[PDB]
Amino acid sequence: STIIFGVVMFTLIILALVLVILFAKSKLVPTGDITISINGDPEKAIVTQPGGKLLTALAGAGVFVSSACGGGGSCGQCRVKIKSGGGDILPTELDHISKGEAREGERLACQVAVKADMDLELPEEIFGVKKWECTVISNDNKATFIKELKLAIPDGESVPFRAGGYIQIEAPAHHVKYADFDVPEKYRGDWDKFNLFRYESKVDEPIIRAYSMANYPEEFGIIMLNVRIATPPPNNPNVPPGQMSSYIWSLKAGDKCTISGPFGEFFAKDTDAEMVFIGGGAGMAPMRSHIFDQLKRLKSKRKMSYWYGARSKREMFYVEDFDGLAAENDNFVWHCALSDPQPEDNWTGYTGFIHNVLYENYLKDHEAPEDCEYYMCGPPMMNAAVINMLKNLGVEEENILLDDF
Amino acid sequence: WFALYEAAATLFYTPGLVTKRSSHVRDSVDLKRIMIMVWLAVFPAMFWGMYNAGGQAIAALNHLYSGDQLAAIVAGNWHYWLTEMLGGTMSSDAGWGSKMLLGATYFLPIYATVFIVGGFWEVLFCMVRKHEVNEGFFVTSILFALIVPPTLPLWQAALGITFGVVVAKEVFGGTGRNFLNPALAGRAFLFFAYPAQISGDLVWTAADGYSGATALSQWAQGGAGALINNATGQTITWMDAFIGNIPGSIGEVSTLALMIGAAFIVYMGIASWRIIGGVMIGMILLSTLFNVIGSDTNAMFNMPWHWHLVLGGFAFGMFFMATDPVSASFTNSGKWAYGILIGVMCVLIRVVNPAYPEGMMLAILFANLFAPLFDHVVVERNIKRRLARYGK
Amino acid sequence: SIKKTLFVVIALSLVCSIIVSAAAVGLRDKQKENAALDKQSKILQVAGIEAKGSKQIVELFNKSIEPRLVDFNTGDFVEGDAANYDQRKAAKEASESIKLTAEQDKAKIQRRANVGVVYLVKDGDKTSKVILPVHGNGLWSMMYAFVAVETDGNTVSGLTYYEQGETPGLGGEVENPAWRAQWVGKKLFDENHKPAIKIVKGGAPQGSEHGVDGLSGATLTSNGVQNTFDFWLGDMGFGPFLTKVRDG
Amino acid sequence: KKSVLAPVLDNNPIALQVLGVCSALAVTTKLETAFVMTLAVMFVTALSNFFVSLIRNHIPNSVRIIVQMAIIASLVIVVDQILKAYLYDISKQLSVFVGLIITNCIVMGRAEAFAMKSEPIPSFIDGIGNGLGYGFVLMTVGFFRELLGSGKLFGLEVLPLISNGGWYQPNGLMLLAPSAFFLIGFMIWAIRTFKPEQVEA
Amino acid sequence: MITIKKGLDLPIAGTPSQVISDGKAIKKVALLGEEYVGMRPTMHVRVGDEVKKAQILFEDKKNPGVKFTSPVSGKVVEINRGAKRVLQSVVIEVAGDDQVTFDKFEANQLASLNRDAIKTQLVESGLWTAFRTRPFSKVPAIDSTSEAIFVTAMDTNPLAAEPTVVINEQSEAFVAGLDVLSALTTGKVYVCKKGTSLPRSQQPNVEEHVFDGPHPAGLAGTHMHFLYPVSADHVAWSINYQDVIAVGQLFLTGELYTQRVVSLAGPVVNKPRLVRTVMGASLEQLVDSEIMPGEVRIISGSVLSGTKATGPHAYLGRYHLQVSVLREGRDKELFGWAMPGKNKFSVTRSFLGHLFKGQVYNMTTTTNGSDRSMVPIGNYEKVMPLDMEPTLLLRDLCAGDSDSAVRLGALELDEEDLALCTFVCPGKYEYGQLLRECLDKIEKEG
Amino acid sequence: EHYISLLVKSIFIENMALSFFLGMCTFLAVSKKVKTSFGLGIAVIVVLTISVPVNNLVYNLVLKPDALVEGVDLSFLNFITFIGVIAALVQILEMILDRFFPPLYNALGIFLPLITVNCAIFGGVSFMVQRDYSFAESVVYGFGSGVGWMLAIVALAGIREKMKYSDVPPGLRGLGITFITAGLMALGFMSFSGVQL
Ligand SMILES: Cc1cc2nc3c(=O)[nH]c(=O)nc-3n(C[C@H](O)[C@H](O)[C@H](O)COP(=O)(O)OP(=O)(O)OC[C@H]3O[C@@H](n4cnc5c(N)ncnc54)[C@H](O)[C@@H]3O)c2cc1C
Ligand SMILES: CCCCCCCCCCCCO[C@@H]1O[C@H](CO)[C@@H](O[C@H]2O[C@H](CO)[C@@H](O)[C@H](O)[C@H]2O)[C@H](O)[C@H]1O
Ligand SMILES: Cc1cc2nc3c(=O)[nH]c(=O)nc-3n(C[C@H](O)[C@H](O)[C@H](O)CO)c2cc1C
Ligand code: FES
Ligand code: FES
Ligand SMILES: [K+]
Ligand code: NA
Repeated sequence: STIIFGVVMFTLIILALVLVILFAKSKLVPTGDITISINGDPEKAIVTQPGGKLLTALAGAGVFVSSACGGGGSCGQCRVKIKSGGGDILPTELDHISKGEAREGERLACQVAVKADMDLELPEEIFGVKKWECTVISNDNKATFIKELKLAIPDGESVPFRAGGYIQIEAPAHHVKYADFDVPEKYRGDWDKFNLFRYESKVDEPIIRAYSMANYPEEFGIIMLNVRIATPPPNNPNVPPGQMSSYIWSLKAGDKCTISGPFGEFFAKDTDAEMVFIGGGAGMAPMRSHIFDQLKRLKSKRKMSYWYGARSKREMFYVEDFDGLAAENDNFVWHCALSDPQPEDNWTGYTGFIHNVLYENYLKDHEAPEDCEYYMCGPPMMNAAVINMLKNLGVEEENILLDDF
Repeated sequence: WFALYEAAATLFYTPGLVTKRSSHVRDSVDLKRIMIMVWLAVFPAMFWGMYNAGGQAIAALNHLYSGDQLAAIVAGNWHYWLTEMLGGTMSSDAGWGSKMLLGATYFLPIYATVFIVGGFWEVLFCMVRKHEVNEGFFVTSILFALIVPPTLPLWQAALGITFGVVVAKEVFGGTGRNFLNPALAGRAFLFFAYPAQISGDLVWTAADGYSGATALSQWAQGGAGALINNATGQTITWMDAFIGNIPGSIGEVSTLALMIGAAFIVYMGIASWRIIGGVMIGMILLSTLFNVIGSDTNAMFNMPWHWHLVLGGFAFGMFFMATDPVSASFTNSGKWAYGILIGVMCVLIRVVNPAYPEGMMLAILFANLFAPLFDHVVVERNIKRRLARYGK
Repeated sequence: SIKKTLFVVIALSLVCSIIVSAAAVGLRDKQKENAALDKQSKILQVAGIEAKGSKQIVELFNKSIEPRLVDFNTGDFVEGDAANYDQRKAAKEASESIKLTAEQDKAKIQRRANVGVVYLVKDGDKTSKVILPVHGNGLWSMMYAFVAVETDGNTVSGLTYYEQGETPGLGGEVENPAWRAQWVGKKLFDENHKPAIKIVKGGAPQGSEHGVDGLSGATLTSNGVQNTFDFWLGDMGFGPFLTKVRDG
Repeated sequence: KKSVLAPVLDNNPIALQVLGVCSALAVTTKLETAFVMTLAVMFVTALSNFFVSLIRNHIPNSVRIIVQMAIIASLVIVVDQILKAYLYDISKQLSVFVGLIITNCIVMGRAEAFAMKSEPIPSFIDGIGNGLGYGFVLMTVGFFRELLGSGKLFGLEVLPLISNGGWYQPNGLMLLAPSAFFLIGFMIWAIRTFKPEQVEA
Repeated sequence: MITIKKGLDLPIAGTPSQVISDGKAIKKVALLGEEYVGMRPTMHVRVGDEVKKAQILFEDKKNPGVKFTSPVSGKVVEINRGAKRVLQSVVIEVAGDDQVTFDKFEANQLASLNRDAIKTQLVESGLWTAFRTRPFSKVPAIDSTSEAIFVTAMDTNPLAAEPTVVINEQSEAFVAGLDVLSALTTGKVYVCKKGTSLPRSQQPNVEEHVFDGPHPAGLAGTHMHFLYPVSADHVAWSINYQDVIAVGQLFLTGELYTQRVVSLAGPVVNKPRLVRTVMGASLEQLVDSEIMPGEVRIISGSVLSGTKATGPHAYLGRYHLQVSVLREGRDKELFGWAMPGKNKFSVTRSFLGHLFKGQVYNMTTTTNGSDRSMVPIGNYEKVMPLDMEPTLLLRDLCAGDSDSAVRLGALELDEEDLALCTFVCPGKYEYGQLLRECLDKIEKEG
Repeated sequence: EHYISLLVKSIFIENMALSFFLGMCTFLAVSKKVKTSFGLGIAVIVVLTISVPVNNLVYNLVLKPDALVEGVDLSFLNFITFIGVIAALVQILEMILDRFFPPLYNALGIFLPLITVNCAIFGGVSFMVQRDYSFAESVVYGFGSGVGWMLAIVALAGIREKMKYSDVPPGLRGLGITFITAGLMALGFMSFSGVQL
């Protein structure tokens, strides 16, 4: 008897609670599709139903916001200017946004949650993206762990980008075995020392990564780039191998990949001060464009310096180009130090890490290391060493630009 | 062993350090002096307290035992016959010296164990954490040893100080970094952990087998007319309590001694007269209120403010425990509110809390929790003026 | 899809409610028996009957204990469901309870039920002793105890505090067997038929007719226990009932 | 195994997370209550996760919070009936916290974070592990509070008491509110000095 | 007009004589890079170069357009740098009299000069570095402007010179400087002086405010709080009276005025007095044959807030108008913290010294203790007359809470404002550096 | 009257946070800034002041034994109704604030998702059932308990802010020291232990 009374009361109670909630939802949660103005252009204006994150809404339209960490608010590559709406800046956003930036209006599109009408002032790069499916031309290995990738524009013309930029390459799920990779006999022996071909990579889901360009703006038709193969740490074998760098290496002439337009905030200063470039590994790509940009695109007479930290002679590449540019123009001079020359290299120049060679050769006797732009690029270990040296030399952070990969 | 050695070397000799920047001249006041002035300020209360504890014990012993019965008791306790071997006498005709000596045998072991056990925790934390030993423990040890019954077991004192030093102070960084009062934190641990040894009628007098209520407990039972001392059968007048000729924890009985000690440090500015002024205002206002309301059943309602002052540990708590700069509010306006809360809370526990005869410790420990809030309220008001440019 | 949302909740609510209702209705009798057994054991313990296990406790309780309802106003037996009576609930309703005045409320109990429950212990076919539920406020919380009074109506056969919130060591000593065992042999009343139980502070004299040593350093709880007896043995408590016991 | 033991010391609901502390400060006075509370929390969390995961796909977001509350509340009530019918004395000792298992943050946290987006089987294992770790905190605190507070373990006299002609004087603070905080506070210190990875910056 | 009650007038022995006399001939001058907050030098000269009385020595990268000119004309004999190649000083050896010249105007026309013409002339001559923005104690940006310029015509620092004595000799220049400031300022000019009469400007913009009380009354930070409260968006400028005299001389004669009057005082100064010197004058030569034997510390500026004059830094500061020489108190005493302080000075009354009113103390550089955690015994509230909660603010600085420190008024404070709080701290903290570290964090993140 | 005694009982003598260990998770979580803790405290008062009286009506009208039908007691459907009613009211209050009271929604509506089915609310409701409280008594107890809880969280937040200058040993930093701080707070709050007001 009481069982029936309890069941009906239970069903009545739950129905009473949901009904007031559902009735409250209709009369308190206006579902009016939120309309966000993008750059103030009515055509760019996007109308979307309430809910989700600003990153998803923007991606739906023709505006694409560069994002690496995704919907986590961890990288900060999706910074947007929210003129109005969105509420106060979340505490998690402030970890990657300075207070001054918050005053201007910088916000992370992924982190911010869309709940009301907002005003946006997105830049041209986000406003418009040059998503193209370029065709792979050449994939020869420049060094032991570095490959030069040449891309053919599918739509003609050339990608609009500034020196030191990068392109966000998108790839789908794929399985690539390192044995599929093709390497020159010179670099094959070094690979055969440990026989890295045994590795196999299986990308279960599509991934998106960034790669700095290696072509100066005046170059039209072929988009030079340098790619470093991603491999498990030598001391931590229990790690899946490279997923994106492995996939790009597997490709050869005739393959196709998407660039999703250019991006990057790496550039030189339109001043008369001296430039001092220093690169390592994949970092030589942006540096090469910068040297070429300042030699013919701008024909700058400003003093130029290049120092490359290398482990062995086989690692070095593009040397002939550096020799020609240094020889053709005296304003630019290049040097390279070897941390461990091969016995057959017979190197008779600088030996050791650049962090101490550079100071003992150039910065020690220079009249103003601070009054010189520095463009650091290389493995994190070198960055920590050089930054400590540069800091011990008295160079402001604003005076030094670093692009870690 | 660098930390302890440096403290000993710096203790004997002032450091030869010189200013490195900013103000090249520094005020002569240092933490080492501030602690010693406070430590010396409680000496009059400590010395009288030893005399009082022995004097009360001797009267009770004579009043209870006599003849061969008394002699057997004396030989049965190490406190008594030790006093005899040093020239004291347990007879009623004992002079001030014997009374002071007997109290010393009851106080010094409590002070010694508290200092040794408390010191070990202080040095252990500083040694392990690579800090320099602070001198704030010197004040902490003595004050804890002066807010405990004379008959407190030594092992209880070691546990009490360990809680007061470790849990309340060291885990917060040490001297100047905690929010609670360490000495009262230790006593509150004893209060709730082993109430039988820090409450009742068998702890406040060092006479074996003697059961005698204190002035505060007696007042609650039967009001002013219930104030009688069973050791001598003489009525306890206000002068007796103010001077400190009453049973109770050593160091708190004498309000006159604490007033002399508290007056010196208040004059030197070490102890805030605002906190003391706040406590008095709180105690007077609430005690006077209870007088007006009256209570035909609760005798405590009719206790005047001046009786609240000289009874229990109110004087000791107001002077040498509520003035702890670290646990008090850091603003002058907040200090008044912090002091008033202590005075109000102490009277409330005394009157409307039958469980606890006295509440000065719980009043201070309760006030230490809200000291930041009185600071926060004052600060926010100041911030509001700043945003308005102070009406300029 | 509101139709789907209504379906999932309805089906989920029914199955969950059905299981809950079956468990609630199905196990209700068991829970009541468990609650009853807790008091039945204590009544046996004060009665001095050794029982262990639910089967023995219930069997012994039925055979040896005869609960009855007593009216405090007249101290006379009344007819009712003694086994299924809740005095605490009655004291909270004005229908079966009265509001004590300040003078009468010696034990500091807000209300006193008009009819109380007592448990007669019959060794054979005749009562040997009576157990009275006496409760009063202590220092922290209400203290409830069972007092065993012999057929004479004066001697107390035993005592047990089956519910008391007090500080262990000081006020919780009421649970101590030695202190409880001290009450055996004491006489509740005097020749004048007036309450005589006194809790002597610091220890009652040895061999005292009505002297029980008070709890050490716990005068507040000892005072509460004294008030509980001083009241329940008075006019408004079991006084009139106890007088009837003395003569039968 | 790794998932089962992960929330014991690596992702403890009370050491790392701040879920389930209401009961740890109350039902830890004795081991009998703490152990029985642990089983109730383990059983409820595991059962609630299994059912939420089973119906996770069809759960309506509009009433997902009420849906998970009902299943959790229903399971708690059934356990409550079992506790009252059997172990009635323990139910009295647990008092109202038996009914508060519905609000115990462990049940909602795992029923939402994991159960809603996991298969029924792994969700059930996760619930048991979360309760098992929460039990480790409960029993460790309960072991110290009961041993040093009463000289007993599971009601068995381990340290003879002076009241029973023994030698050990019970610590009255161990039976009060502050003792639970200090024991858990020092527990975290001990956990995090062996596992510095959890230290907060 | 305004009276300050809380504060600590240090009765350090060896006060000046308030008499202006010729100082020792100076053959070495320097510019101290560290003296300027947030200044990254862009060197415009090298060792061995020949500079003139106003030739630029270096620029500020983070304050473009601000030129630091050479105080005197000579040869750059060294560029002392330090850790991180931080520019400790740029030393010039005086030899010659060549000097740059600028436009000169009659005193009557100064008030009517265009604001931009005033700014460029000050920037060109390098006198623009005299100004300091209170919120961060940085030289004002060239394009920036402020509605309140505070002229500190009072010197309450211990052993400090009397501004009235100095100004009375340069009455015309001071009035001329005020007129230029009146035109430069967007709002008003506050001439914060004492009760003593000073030359007055007829311009309605200039206003005279009288401050009375202990030392804190004489600081520009104290004046700004009482007159023009400063915040993130309310910026005020500070300039000492001597610099104002230079401004007047600059616009009257068209030549940079570098002569200054500084009080060479201290316990070990045989004949303390005011001495005419030059900006950046080498203190080693200035105090030559004027100090008692023994190990002493030469300090540029007040002992409360000054710079140690050793090695590269042994030159008068840009904003320092006083030289204090103190004994080195490295001696260790037995139970020195327990003795009665007959000769010990303290804000608290725990020493016998306070009983003997009117005493003068031969203070040394000893810290009088070791570094300990702050134990607030009310000392801070006794020396801070501003409407702030000093104890809570100092706790925020110690903890590094920039956000809370700003809310409590850290922006309105300069390192000098906390000199007394450093002086009276039982824990022996250096709140000057803590505030500077906090202010830098606010600027960088801002 | 009797109501004023009840209000003081629910705040000081009986504190939900420290004396009952209710809502500790949200009491040891948002106890980092005074303002945010202040916001939760006022929000908990609103939820309690509306949950306790509403739950009192339902219990005395539906779940009370021998209330709807003689001989049948629906007490076994106690937790479902209390937890269900609490969840509904908190959500309803949040949505109306976000629609009609923008400024309050940020001040209060932000924390309601945290108070949803919180131990403080359920415990305060459950203790009402364990006693016999009239509608007037229930509302005062609901408001009183919430204020008492707000007092503990704000006091803890103030102490945690004062601890900005503390040097907590690593491992005790964050949660570990907060437990010890909460324990010390409980020790002080035990001053009102034996007060029958
Ligand atoms: C602006 C910008 C420019 C860049 N330019 C270049 C460039 O020119 N060239 C270049 O090579 N890179 C560049 N990068 C870095 C690039 O994003 C990738 O790090 C790189 O291309 C390798 O891709 P990956 O995803 O395989 O690396 P990851 O896999 O993310 O690298 C992680 C490391 O662990 C291994 N690993 C693989 N899978 C896993 C896993 N699941 N868990 C743990 N470890 C794993 C990898 O082998 C690698 O050693 C740039 C990045 C940025 C932001
Ligand atoms: C037992 C006796 C002691 C306890 C009783 C006394 C408690 C006193 C503390 C009350 C709580 C603190 O109250 C504090 O009030 C200040 C005003 O100064 C408020 O100050 C703040 O208010 C609003 C938010 O409401 C903010 O936007 C504003 O910037 C600021 O002024 C704090 O937000 C609040 O936290
Ligand atoms: C006036 C004054 C009173 C003090 N009172 C106490 C006290 O009651 N208990 C204590 O442990 N320390 C006391 N100290 C020492 C110290 O300040 C205290 O332990 C702080 O809590 C340490 O942070 C006192 C110090 C001073 C100057
Ligand atoms: S995508 Fe990384 S911060 Fe938004
Ligand atoms: S279990 Fe988290 S609030 Fe109670
Ligand atoms: K009392
Ligand atoms: Na006294």
